[PDB]
Amino acid sequence: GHHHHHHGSTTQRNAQIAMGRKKFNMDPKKGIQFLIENDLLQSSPEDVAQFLYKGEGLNKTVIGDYLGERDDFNIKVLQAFVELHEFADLNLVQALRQFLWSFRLPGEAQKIDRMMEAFASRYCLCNPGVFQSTDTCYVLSFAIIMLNTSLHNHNVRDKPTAERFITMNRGINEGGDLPEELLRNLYESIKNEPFKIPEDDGNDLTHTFFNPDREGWLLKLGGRVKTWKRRWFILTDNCLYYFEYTTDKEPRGIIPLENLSIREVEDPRKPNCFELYNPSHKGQVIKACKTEADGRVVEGNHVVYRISAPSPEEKEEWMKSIKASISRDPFYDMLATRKRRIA
Ligand SMILES: O=P(O)(O)O[C@H]1[C@H](O)[C@@H](OP(=O)(O)O)[C@H](OP(=O)(O)O)[C@@H](OP(=O)(O)O)[C@H]1O
Repeated sequence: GHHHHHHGSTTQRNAQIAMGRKKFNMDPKKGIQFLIENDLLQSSPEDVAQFLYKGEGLNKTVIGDYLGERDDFNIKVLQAFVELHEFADLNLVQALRQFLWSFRLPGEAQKIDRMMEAFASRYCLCNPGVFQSTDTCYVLSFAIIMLNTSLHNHNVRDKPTAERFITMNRGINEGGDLPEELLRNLYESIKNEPFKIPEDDGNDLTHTFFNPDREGWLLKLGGRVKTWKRRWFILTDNCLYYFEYTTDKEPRGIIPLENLSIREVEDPRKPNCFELYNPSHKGQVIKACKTEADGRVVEGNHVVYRISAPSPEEKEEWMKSIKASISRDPFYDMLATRKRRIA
């Protein structure tokens, strides 16, 4: 008695949908074009953004690859993608949890930057008055990411306290400090739960964002006067600073490492020695500045900086660290740039 529906075949449409997803995961530009051609997706940046945001059956590494691109279309897709996230009334960690669930960060410095700038601009728009600049939010986002790595990667030996995290971020708010309890909250949130990463292979940026900066006592030979001194060394932003005491704010000297190289050397008296030197200008005095006993600051007089480590192991570690510093990391450098701009 009862009539029934005419249900249409869904075989071809389902096959097309699956085909499109398969193609996307191999090549996102090709997958998207296919879906548009087969009337399964509209061609506007906002429509493509919705498609990636839902991301059904889509590889989240591939989503990140596509969103990071320089192309005019991709830039608009990214902006629309970030507009689909709701950051209002979330703290920075909570907002990053949400954002970093939607895609996996690409490996290229310029791609990471475009995506994190888009994130940071959106966070600040949805949460006015929390941060003094987009730069502050961007830099704090990476301090939170670095913290995630420090607390949760077993390869990082010395785990930061809440107080270390608070003081590390002094001055970040366009020269001023963020609220102590805000920073503490961000710290405790990360400590209590690492960033949950989709399709996690254990090699994600959020788990492997290490701090390359170093410190330690070493023995150094003088310039004109060849005397050996125990000095406290700090390596940061491709410069080597040295101090009489760990408590000094004023350095004894500053050696920019740009244009330098490092080599292991034998010394008749001191073990575990290496030397900084200019490979392009043999015999030339290395540009540096240092303080004299009377408080004057003068240029260094060194052709080489010969330095002795207490063990072969520390010699090797310092050499590796200094070499890495000189070779430079493009992303670290861009972060350094924003930090200077904040100041
Ligand atoms: O203190 P005395 O025994 O007189 O010798 C000093 C120290 O070795 C200095 O090291 P530090 O600055 O660590 O105290 C060194 O400066 P550098 O730091 O440039 O190596 C001076 O080099 P000249 O100024 O080049 O002589 C040298 O005169």
